[PDB]
Amino acid sequence: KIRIKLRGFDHKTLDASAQKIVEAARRSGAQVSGPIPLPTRVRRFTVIRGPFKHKDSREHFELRTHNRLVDIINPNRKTIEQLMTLDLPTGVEIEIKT
Amino acid sequence: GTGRRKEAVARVFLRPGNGKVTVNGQDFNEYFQGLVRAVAALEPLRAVDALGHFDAYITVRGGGKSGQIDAIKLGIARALVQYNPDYRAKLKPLGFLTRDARVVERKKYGKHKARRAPQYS
Amino acid sequence: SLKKGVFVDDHLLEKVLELNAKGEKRLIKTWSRRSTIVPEMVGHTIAVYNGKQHVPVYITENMVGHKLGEFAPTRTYR
Amino acid sequence: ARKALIEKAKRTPKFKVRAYTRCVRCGRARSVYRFFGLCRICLRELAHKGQLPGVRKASW
Amino acid sequence: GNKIHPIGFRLGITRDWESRWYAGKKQYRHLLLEDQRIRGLLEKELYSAGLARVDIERAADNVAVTVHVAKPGVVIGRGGERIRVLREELAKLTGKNVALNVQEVQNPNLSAPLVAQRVAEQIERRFAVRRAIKQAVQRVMESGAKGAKVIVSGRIGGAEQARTEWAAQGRVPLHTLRANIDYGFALARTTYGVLGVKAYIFLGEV
Amino acid sequence: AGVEIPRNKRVDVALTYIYGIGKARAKEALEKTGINPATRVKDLTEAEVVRLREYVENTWKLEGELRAEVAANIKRLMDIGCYRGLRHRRGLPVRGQRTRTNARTRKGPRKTVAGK
Amino acid sequence: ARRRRAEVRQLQPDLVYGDVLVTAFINKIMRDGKKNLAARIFYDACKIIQEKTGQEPLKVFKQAVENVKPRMEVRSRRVGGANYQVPMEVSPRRQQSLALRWLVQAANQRPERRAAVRIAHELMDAAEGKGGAVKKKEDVERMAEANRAYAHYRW
Amino acid sequence: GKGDRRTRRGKIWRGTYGKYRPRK
RNA sequence: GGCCGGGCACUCUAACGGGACUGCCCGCGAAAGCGGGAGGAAGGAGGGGACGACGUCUGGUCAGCAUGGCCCUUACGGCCUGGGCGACACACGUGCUACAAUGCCCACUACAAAGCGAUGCCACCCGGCAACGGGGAGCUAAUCGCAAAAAGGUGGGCCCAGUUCGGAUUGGGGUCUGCAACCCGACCCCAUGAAGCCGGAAUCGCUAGUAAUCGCGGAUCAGCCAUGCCGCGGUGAAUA
Ligand SMILES: [Mg+2]
Ligand SMILES: [Mg+2]
Ligand SMILES: [Mg+2]
Ligand SMILES: [Mg+2]
Ligand SMILES: [Mg+2]
Ligand SMILES: [Mg+2]
Ligand SMILES: [Mg+2]
Ligand SMILES: [Mg+2]
Ligand SMILES: [Mg+2]
Ligand SMILES: [Mg+2]
Ligand SMILES: [Mg+2]
Ligand SMILES: [Mg+2]
Ligand SMILES: [Mg+2]
Ligand SMILES: [Mg+2]
Ligand SMILES: [Mg+2]
Ligand SMILES: [Mg+2]
Ligand SMILES: [Mg+2]
Ligand SMILES: [Mg+2]
Ligand SMILES: [Mg+2]
Ligand SMILES: [Mg+2]
Ligand SMILES: [Mg+2]
Ligand SMILES: [Mg+2]
Ligand SMILES: [Mg+2]
Ligand SMILES: [Mg+2]
Ligand SMILES: [Mg+2]
Ligand SMILES: [Zn+2]
Repeated sequence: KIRIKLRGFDHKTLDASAQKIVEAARRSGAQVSGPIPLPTRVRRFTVIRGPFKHKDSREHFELRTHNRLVDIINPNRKTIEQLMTLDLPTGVEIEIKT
Repeated sequence: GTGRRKEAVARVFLRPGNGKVTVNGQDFNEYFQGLVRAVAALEPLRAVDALGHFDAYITVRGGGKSGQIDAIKLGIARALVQYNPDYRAKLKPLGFLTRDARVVERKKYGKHKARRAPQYS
Repeated sequence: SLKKGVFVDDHLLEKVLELNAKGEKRLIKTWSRRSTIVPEMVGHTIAVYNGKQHVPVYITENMVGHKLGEFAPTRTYR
Repeated sequence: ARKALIEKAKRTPKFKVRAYTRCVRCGRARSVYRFFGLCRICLRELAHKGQLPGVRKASW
Repeated sequence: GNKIHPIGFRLGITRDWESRWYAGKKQYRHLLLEDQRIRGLLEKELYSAGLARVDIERAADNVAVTVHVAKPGVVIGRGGERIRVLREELAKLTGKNVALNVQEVQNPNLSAPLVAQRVAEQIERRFAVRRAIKQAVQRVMESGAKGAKVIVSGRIGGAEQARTEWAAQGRVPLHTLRANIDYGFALARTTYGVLGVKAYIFLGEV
Repeated sequence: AGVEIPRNKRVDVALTYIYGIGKARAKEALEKTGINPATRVKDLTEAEVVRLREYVENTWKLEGELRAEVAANIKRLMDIGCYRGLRHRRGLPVRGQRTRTNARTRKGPRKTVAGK
Repeated sequence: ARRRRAEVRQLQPDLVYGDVLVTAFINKIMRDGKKNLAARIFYDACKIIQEKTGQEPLKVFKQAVENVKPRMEVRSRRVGGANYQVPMEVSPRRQQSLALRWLVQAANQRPERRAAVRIAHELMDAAEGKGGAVKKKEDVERMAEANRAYAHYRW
Repeated sequence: GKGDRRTRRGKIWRGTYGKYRPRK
């Protein structure tokens, strides 16, 4: 009902992109267990600085797949109300499972 | 209470009895099963007297192997020494109260191993 | 190597189709030498390109060796 | 051959094997981040350029 | 002889990205091969008004081309007709919801990639290159700035020796991370060959 | 026992001293003879040695016989000669490893010449 | 080591006999870092000690570690000299660090088949005279006094 | 040694499966 | 083997915070700062990263790409098919496996970390000495797969022999990819088991969780000539 996976890259919009959803909790009816941030796993890629005849170090840099998730034991339809509103993600893909 | 070494994480919970010391469903001597280096973690117990007045249910997970054994060093005498103020009188003094950041360092920089640079001639 | 299919070819078996049909002299130029030892050619016609010309030499029953560029060099000596 | 080439990668009325990873922003037939379709040096800019989301100087 | 890019340094810090969204690895490629040919047909067409930014947002089957300029006018036009067909060329390529926006940079003498885009025309215009530099930085440091630096390629004519023209005022640090230093680049195709310009505008230390 | 006397050692490994009997064909053929693979090659009765002495030299081919068969796949190889056929007529790698550096085990040792 | 002196590492005391001079030994026995194998051999060797000589494999470790302690050495540093080898004195420190090291190669230079049956099997020799170790230290020592003339500029 | 193949250590290092390293 | 209706102490997670600053100590003279105490998970940038001044080599790169000039425009452009980049009397730089008994093999047996998965990883049984194959699972993955880490540990066999060392070479089968592995793929089974008992003159690497050593991941990839490469961990020194 209420396992909901807040994906994303942008990280400062997940401590807020969730803290705001867990407040449809304290508004709809659900003693909600806040954002559970299941581990980030990272797809980093290292690549030769120069275009020819470097080779020793390069510069690495990561693509931190961030991740969180949300919970409760209570799912009324006023919940459904809030969730169709207050949507504030710049680019933070979110899915739902029951 | 708890301890860590090479991301060797050792959960140490102490109870009195006598001669009881088991981990991941093995008795500590059949866990290392011959490895006399190992018999040394349970040695702050020896530091000030605590020979057999304190048995051990601990669960270490992850990290090392033989270094996994030092993980139970500050997993024990730091969850253990929780009680007794006059008890730290041998852990700051006798050097036993540290995590030791001695950890494997990042392979880097087109070296072979973060230090061993390639050959040369 | 292969085990499914005679891993042979296709596009010039049709020229061998008449290995038992017309009269069957010689001369027969391939390019895709990937063909395995075509297995019904007696005193016949190697005629295999290699970048250079097409190589001609005998092809007998024991000769059933490997493929075709097997007996078609591409190089230089000493 | 350089350009008449890039449209040998894009056409493939030829077997699965004849196919590869000619880059977009440039054509380098080598060293090609699968998930960006690009190049060690093209990429390395759009990053510094920050026109690629998420990627940034690492450490550990 | 190194100086890695002054932003890549501060790319997740003190300079928010220029392309903000998130995409699933299985498709990210196409959210880029599509994502640039916008930037690769807007700086093209909207060079006239002179754009410093092409921030691109989304989160579904849409678009968010919040093209910055410091002088809209030529972007919207009159009543809205350039901007109107622009938001249709865009959906001629990206069969999506091409949601566009506009900005007017509160100062153009404080956008590097403008300053650069500007001087690099003074170069194409056969002008006092050194003087161009002494003034370009004077432009910037007068309109409120803590430091500013421009550096030209290093030509001017002949068939031979190529140098580099360096001048600046204030301070423009870079082993300082809390920096906030806008940087810009611009080419300039003369009869001679290409030149470059590194733009360095020091707004302030956060 | 083929053509050889191996004495103090393991029947397991002893029988291997034969060209065409490897560590494998000595355990699988030891099943066959059903001997003990751990007992010395001397503790086996004369009336029972002839396990091996009638077994493996009859199960197939080996020394001398099979030794000889390997070279027949090479006189074959100058039928027309393959690329693979040749490279004994020039003593070179026939898998086709790099005949630049190394490839030493097929053509003797460095016959050195002068340079630039 | 130009700036400071570099730290002497204080050894993690012996995991049985408590004694650092007993760790330092098993150290110089460990190929790579299998360590387990290193202290087996050693303790194995104390068992071999008991077999042959009913002394405490600890004083057998001492009248041995000081038998093969070279009194002094030839520091041939190159100031002026084409091979000037002014001899001198050996530190308490170096005395031990050499002596340990010597005993292990001197052990490995012997024809006995089980590294344990070796490393005490002459740790016994070194103990009242004798032993590839004290020899490879006798030489050493006689290199000085022979080169005594260059005492004049000792240091 | 890490090059015989026909061994524990052989296939381990090369990281191939075979008669001598079937799996576990 | 939480296999559990229940639970958030712990573990790890993964976010925002505290914490070291040279700190009260007669041995620095006005100084700065260097000592040797206390507490501290922690001291004198704490390990280490990313970061690399004006400039220098008219260094590298017109073959990533940009770009003035120059030159070719039924050809210096274009396509295809085969060849080549893989040639070998030889010389070098970097490496991999070793010459072994601190060792090598067949058992069973533990103990990680980072990462990767919709022409995937393929759990699990069938088949097969096996590679692998027929099947068919849970799989958008902290919740299933890669995966089993190996040294380690026990316990058994080899007994200084070019050998149960060493894995080269050649013969033979035989798999997966792939239109196709002749040139030129990796793997597997059988059999061949070469040089090599520690390397001339010389010459490299390292400050400690380093050197040494053990596997594992990943990129790119149909597959692969990876021993390479960036990562990550296991054990873990010597010396100043
Ligand atoms: Mg951690
Ligand atoms: Mg350790
Ligand atoms: Mg390591
Ligand atoms: Mg390809
Ligand atoms: Mg001239
Ligand atoms: Mg320059
Ligand atoms: Mg002109
Ligand atoms: Mg081969
Ligand atoms: Mg070749
Ligand atoms: Mg090869
Ligand atoms: Mg010392
Ligand atoms: Mg072997
Ligand atoms: Mg004072
Ligand atoms: Mg002060
Ligand atoms: Mg620091
Ligand atoms: Mg090449
Ligand atoms: Mg190599
Ligand atoms: Mg090596
Ligand atoms: Mg485990
Ligand atoms: Mg199926
Ligand atoms: Mg082979
Ligand atoms: Mg196929
Ligand atoms: Mg250093
Ligand atoms: Mg690997
Ligand atoms: Mg892979
Ligand atoms: Zn590119």
